[PDB]
Amino acid sequence: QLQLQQWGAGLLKPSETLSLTCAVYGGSFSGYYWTWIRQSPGKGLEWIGEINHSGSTTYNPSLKSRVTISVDTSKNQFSLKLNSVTAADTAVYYCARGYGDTPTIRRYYYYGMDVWGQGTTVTVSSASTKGPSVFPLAPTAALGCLVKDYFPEPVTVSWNSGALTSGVHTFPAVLQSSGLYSLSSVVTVPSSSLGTQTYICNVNHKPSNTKVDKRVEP
Amino acid sequence: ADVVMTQSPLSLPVTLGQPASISCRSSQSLVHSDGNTYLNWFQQRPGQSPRRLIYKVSDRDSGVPDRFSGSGSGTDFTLKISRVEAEDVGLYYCMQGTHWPPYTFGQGTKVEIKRTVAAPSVFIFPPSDEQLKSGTASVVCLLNNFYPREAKVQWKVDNALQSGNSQESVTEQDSKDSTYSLSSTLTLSKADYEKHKVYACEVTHQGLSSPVTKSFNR
Repeated sequence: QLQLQQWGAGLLKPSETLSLTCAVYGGSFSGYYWTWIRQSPGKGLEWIGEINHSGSTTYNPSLKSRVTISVDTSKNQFSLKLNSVTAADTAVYYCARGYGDTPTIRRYYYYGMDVWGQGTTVTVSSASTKGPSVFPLAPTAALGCLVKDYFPEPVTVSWNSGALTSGVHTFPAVLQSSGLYSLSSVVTVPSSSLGTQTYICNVNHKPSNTKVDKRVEP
Repeated sequence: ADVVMTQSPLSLPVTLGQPASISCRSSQSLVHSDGNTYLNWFQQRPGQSPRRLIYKVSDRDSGVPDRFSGSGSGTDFTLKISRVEAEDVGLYYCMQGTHWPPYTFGQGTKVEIKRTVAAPSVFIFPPSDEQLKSGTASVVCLLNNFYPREAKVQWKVDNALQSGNSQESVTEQDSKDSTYSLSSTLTLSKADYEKHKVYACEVTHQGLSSPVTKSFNR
């Protein structure tokens, strides 16, 4: 079957230009529209634009003033450039195979958003790299760790170096108004385990070389 | 004028093995001048690209289980799952390929696993003494292992209801017990924290016949 592999930087600052590329394998480069689509929690799925083998583009009217889509037939690749980005452009971006590029193919062939790239997670933010401050949430009992004010994603959170996994909930990161992320991780344990067992949250943030082992106790 | 695609319901809890039905209406006829009706359905499993299940209303993509079927005409469309199985949890979208640009998607339907009502065990956590030095305070309210998803938290500080000073996060449905957990995070500018004494969050859920409250003071 046809396969699409995509790449490009996903961590951007406002006013930068998003630049993604998609390579095509396992099928002809002709016969159908090369397509870009994005997905964000807020707006769902949005068609950005398309291009054919011959270089003819069609864009989404709400984006057309900031979109360029191009094709390189000597490499079976196609590209997206989205200029002047803001936080509102934060999304997962996909390349895909569109409908047949003639009336006949469109009418009689199965093609039409049926093959997709793996996606590129794109975040737009003015923030510089910052490591988290880690605070304990002290106490069947519950306890955990507040992991505050970091950029970029992700942090990794474990408990007692991976030994503790049962009853653990690590919440998804929230973007704070400051432009930095925050999350919490919690565990429930038997109340009788407090006098016998020690709990430590291990929080790693590779970008800032942050490594914190925060004990959580009564 | 862009074609509006309206899916229903936004959330669909299904009992395992039971049928499931997703609606999609368009604001304009989807019948194309070439006589075809261009309506597709997608399944998206977490962290993966959308997968096309159905194209041109009722044509099933190859490799797709026959428990999936699409139907309808004109402006009214329906995806049906005869027997919902474990691997069918996730997001489903319709897409019209008749009027473009732009192609438009539905806002998505989240298929989740229905189980019996489970009340949240609630825990409240005070700001840490280590955090208060940074000139800000965070009070966390935890609602653990509850079903269904729909919950309500209200912050009380000196018995005053708060507004807009809190962010929520939810876990994905647990793989083993099918429950949720939720964090509520109270953000205070320290001065507002020491100014008041008694802290409490009040959780309202289906599983509780009456709002439960955890508390502390300092």
